Amino acid sequence: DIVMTQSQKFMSTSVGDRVSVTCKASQNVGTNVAWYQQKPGQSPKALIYSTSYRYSGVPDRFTGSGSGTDFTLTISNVQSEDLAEYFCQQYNSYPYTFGGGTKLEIKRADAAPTVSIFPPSSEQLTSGGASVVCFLNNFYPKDINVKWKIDGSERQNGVLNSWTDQDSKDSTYSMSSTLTLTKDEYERHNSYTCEATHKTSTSPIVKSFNR
Amino acid sequence: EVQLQQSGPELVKPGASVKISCKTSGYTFTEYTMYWVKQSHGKSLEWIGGINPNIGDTSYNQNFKGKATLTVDRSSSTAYMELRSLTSEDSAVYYCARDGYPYYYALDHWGQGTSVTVSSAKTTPPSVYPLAPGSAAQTNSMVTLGCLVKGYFPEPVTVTWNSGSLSSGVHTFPAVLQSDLYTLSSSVTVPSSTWPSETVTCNVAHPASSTKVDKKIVPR
Amino acid sequence: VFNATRFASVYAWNRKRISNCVADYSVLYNSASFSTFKCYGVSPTKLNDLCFTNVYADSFVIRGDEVRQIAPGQTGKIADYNYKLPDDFTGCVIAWNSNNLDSKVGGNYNYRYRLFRKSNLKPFERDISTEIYQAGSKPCNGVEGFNCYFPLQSYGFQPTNGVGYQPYRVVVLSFELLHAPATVCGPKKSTNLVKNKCVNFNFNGLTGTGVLTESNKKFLPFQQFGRDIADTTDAVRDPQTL
Amino acid sequence: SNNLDSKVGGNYNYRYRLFRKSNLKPFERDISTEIYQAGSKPCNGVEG
Repeated sequence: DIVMTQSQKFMSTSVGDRVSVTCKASQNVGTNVAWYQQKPGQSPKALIYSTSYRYSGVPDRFTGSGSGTDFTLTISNVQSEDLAEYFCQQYNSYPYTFGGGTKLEIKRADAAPTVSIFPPSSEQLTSGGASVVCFLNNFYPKDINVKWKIDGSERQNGVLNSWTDQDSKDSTYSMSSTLTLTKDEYERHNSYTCEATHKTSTSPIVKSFNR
Repeated sequence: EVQLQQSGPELVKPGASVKISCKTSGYTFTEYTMYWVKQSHGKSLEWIGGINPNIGDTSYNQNFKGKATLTVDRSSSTAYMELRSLTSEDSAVYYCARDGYPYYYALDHWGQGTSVTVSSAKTTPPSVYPLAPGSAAQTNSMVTLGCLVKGYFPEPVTVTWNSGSLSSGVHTFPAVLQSDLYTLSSSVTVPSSTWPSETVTCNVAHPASSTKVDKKIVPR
Repeated sequence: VFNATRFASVYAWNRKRISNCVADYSVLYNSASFSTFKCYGVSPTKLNDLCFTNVYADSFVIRGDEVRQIAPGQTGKIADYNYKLPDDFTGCVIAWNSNNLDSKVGGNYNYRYRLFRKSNLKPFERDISTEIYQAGSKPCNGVEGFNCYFPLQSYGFQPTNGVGYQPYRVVVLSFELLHAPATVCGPKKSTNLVKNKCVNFNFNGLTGTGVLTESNKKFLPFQQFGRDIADTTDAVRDPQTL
Repeated sequence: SNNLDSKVGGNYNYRYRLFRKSNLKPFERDISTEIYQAGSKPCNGVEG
C-alpha cells in the first residue's frame, strides 16, 4: 500500500510565526489528500480536504498547496490553540493509509535540568522490594540521555523511564527514571548516581548518594 | 446538531470479544458511509474498514481481516464493531467516523473514542511510598519531594498534594508498565521556609477501588 | 403501446407520439382487461369529447408497489431516478397485469431499472447512462468497489412474486394543448338521413333547422354547402354520401 | 374556524360530494349515498 512518510516528527515554532507541515506519498495519489488536528486526549477534527479547501468551523489561516507528491499545510499566525497533532490521509486506493504525525512545540531558552535522586524509604525496606528514583524537572529541549551507573558500571535492566508532555505554563519538560531491584542487590553496593547529559553543558550533570 | 456518542472504556481479558457502539443523530444515517479506525499509544494512526448502511458493502484492511467485523443496526441508527482474538497489541482507542461525499467534502467527522485495554490482572489497590529528600538543606534554595505508587490497576489515580491546595510545580508523570501493573510518581517543589516546619502530605485516591490513602513526608 | 410485443425498461421508457387521427377511448374503459385506470383532471369517458394538439404514451413495466409512485407529487426509486412525473400531471394511467405475460421463472432479466442515481430526474426525463454510481469520496474509475455500484439493476419479475412485485405494463397517456391547432379528437356520432320533415341540422361545420330534400344543384367535389344572395344557407352536401 | 371545526385525525363530519349523475340545481339538497355508476356493469351497492 501507500507509505505516507512525515519528516520530521517534532517542530518548534513560537506564537506569531509561520510553520509548514509536509508529508510525502509513495505512488501517484493525485489531489485527494487530507489533514487533521488532534488535541491531546480529545478526538481528531478535520482541517483541510483535497489540499485546497477548508471545513465549516476551522480558521482561514490553515491553507494547503501542493499536488502529486509533495503536500504542505502552511499556517500563517499560530496561536496557543494551534498546539496539536497533525496527520495526513489519502483517498486514492483502499485501504486508507494515514501518515505518521507531527507535534508542534513552543520555542524556549536553553535551561539545564534540576536533577534529584531519592533513595528508598523505610517503608520500602520492609515491603519486599526497593526502587530508587531520579527526578528531572524543567529542562529544554526534549533530547536527553539518562544513565544509571552502579559504582561505575552502567545498569540496563529494570531502568524504566517516563517522559511528560510540555507544561502549559512555562513550556518546560519533565521526566523520571525508575530503577527497580531487590533487597540485597540494593545493599550489595555502596554508591548510586544518576548521570544525565544535555546540550546545555559539555560534562553531564552529576548527582549521587552513599549507602 | 450532528452528534456521535460512543461507549465507555472496557477492561477485557485476552482472547475475548467486545462490541463498540457509536450512536448517530442529526443526519440521514442511511446514505452516509461510516468508517472505523484505531490509534495505538504513541504511534501513528491506522485504518480498519468501512461499511455502507444502504447496501452492506464492506472493505476491510488486509491486516485486520480476521480481526474486526462490522454490523449496522438501522432500527436504532447504531453501528457496531466486533473485535476477535485479542492480544496485548490492541491497547488502543477506537473511533467512529462519517463520510461526507454528498456535501462536496472528504470528511471523516470523528466521534469520541473508546479506550479498550487488555490485561490478565485483577484490580489491585495502590500502595503509596514516600520519597526521602532527605534530612535537611538539600539543596539550600529549593527542596523537592515526591511519592511513588506501585502495583495498581487500572488507570487512573488522583494524586493531589496537600489535599489539592499545593499546585506550584506538581509534575505527575504518566504511568508505565513493569510487571503488568501500572506505576508512576509525582514531583513537587516546596520552598525552604515551610519545610520541614509545616506538614506536606501526598494524597493518592483510586476510583476503581474506593480507597483513600495519605502518607506524610517525614524528614529522614 | 398497450399491446406492444416487448416493452422497454423503466429507465428506458419509450414514448410514442400520436396525432392527426381519431382516438376511441370508450373501448378501453369498457375493455375490462386492466387492473387500474386513473385519469387526472378529466373523466376517462369524456376524453372522446375533447380535442388536443399532441398525445404521447409513455410505456414501461414496473412492480406493483411502484404503481402508486406513478402519479403527480410522488417519491420513489422510479419517481426520482427512472421516470419522474411533474406536479401538474393531467393525463391518464392504465395498468395491465403482466404476471402471466412478462414474468419469467427466475426473474425477468430483459427489464432493468436505475436503482441508483447521482440525483433526481426531471418530469418526463430519461437517463440511459451506465456510469458507476459514486456514494463515497473515493473514485470509482469506471469499476465497482467501496461505494461504487453499477446503477442499473435487473428485476425479479417471477411467477413466485406477489401482487405488489409482479410486473405491470404501465402506460401513461400524456396530452398537450398548444397554440398549434388541434390534431387529435374523439370519435363523432351520426344517424340516418330524414327528408320532407321539419328537423334540426348539425353537420360537420354547419348547424341550423329546416326541411331537407333532394335537389338538382351541381356542387363541385370540394363544395360543402351553398348560400343565397342574402348570405343565407339553402343547400348542403351530405358528408357521408356525395 | 380551524380552532373549532378542525380535528387532528381528520373530521369525518364535514364532507362533500365527488361524483354525480347530472348537474345540481340551485338550492337543491342531496343526501343520496348511493354508489355512483360510471361504466356499464351494475354497482349493486359496492365500489369496484
